[PDB]
Amino acid sequence: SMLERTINLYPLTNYTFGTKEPLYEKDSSVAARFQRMREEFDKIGMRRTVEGVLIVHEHRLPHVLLLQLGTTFFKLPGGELNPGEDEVEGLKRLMTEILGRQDGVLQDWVIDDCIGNWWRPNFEPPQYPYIPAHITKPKEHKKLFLVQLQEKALFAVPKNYKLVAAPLFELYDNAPGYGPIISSLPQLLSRFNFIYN
Amino acid sequence: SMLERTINLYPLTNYTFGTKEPLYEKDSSVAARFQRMREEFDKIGMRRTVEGVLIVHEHRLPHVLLLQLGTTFFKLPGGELNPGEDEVEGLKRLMTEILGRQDGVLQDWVIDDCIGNWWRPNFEPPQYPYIPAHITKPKEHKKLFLVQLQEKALFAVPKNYKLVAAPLFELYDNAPGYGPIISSLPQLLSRFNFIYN
Ligand SMILES: C[C@H](O)CNC(=O)Nc1ccccc1
Ligand SMILES: C[C@H](O)CNC(=O)Nc1ccccc1
Ligand SMILES: [Zn+2]
Ligand SMILES: [Zn+2]
Ligand SMILES: [Zn+2]
Ligand SMILES: [Zn+2]
Repeated sequence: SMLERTINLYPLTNYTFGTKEPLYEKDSSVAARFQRMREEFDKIGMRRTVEGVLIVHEHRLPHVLLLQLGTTFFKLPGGELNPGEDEVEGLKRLMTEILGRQDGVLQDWVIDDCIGNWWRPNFEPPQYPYIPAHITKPKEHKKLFLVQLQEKALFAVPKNYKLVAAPLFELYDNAPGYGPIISSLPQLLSRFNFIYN
Repeated sequence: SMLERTINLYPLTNYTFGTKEPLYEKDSSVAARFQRMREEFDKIGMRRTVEGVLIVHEHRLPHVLLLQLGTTFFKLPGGELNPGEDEVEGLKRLMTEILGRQDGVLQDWVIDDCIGNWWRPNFEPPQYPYIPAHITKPKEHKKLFLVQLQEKALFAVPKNYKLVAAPLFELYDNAPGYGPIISSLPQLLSRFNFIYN
């Protein structure tokens, strides 16, 4: 009766947050976002996205690292796989492009746990933790992974974003503030045995 | 990049649901429930509860088995551990007392996965997927486990309950209908690779 995965957490003060050039969005609006999703679905099929959950603590209270675009939406680090790209190699690539260092030193990403799956049935905002009834051609499939951090690290944050550490209580039942994926992180993280180092 | 746990599901028509004598609640009201929780906290400390998630399919659509008390609340099979009782042996004991057969043949319970943890800070209904800030003496700790079923089985259901198979879409965003633990099962089950046998 020890069936929980054990995960090491380190203090937020163990991590250094530097800066680098802006990293711009591929779409300038919601309307362009859904147009490009339609164009690529017709050429290569369902969009495959991957996202990483990176956890720290302060004073033994766990916090998720989020990327805030100016003072607008909160995002997990991640993005779109290429056709035939492995999911885990692809999340490591995407996290190096977002938070990798100006001095070109390699981060050691450790990814060993899936923490969920979401499906977008139409070219519209709604997403579900299952394929809904009657839907045979979903337009996007997102996969979330727990990213185990090293004891210490330097991350370079694009100048147009803020890295923020959110406590779980702030996420919980806050879909209006964070949306349905980030707001359900407390439930999805409850199964881990965290060590507060 | 295959990090998901694989789980076999079988058709609901593979399972037989017989009947047996009523199984009565330990508390006759909400008021007696919170009185007994107070009395036992003073004698043996925090309540330790365990619950099982039992999954089937029909026509390749997953469903969770719930126990309905008359036409009132929906419950997971489970209940209260004794002082010093192992969590996994204790859930197997409790599920045999609820759904074990009138003819006294042994069910083969397989329990290999934790799917979450909830904490009750006071002698009151609110529960969280974390220990809230400032709380040092939580009054209850619930642990949920995924119960892998065999290809076929007979379950005896107490005459005062109905066994019902709920599709995930019915649970999703339905805390008013099911409460915060059962309503978040779709998110907590999204990480599994189900095989529809
Ligand atoms: C929310 C998206 O669908 C997937 N995640 C991302 O695109 N994440 C991201 C991208 C650029 C900078 C910072 C973060
Ligand atoms: C909801 C409770 O705190 C824990 N679970 C149960 O007590 N489950 C249960 C008990 C008796 C019959 C049927 C189901
Ligand atoms: Zn401290
Ligand atoms: Zn898919
Ligand atoms: Zn069928
Ligand atoms: Zn506890």
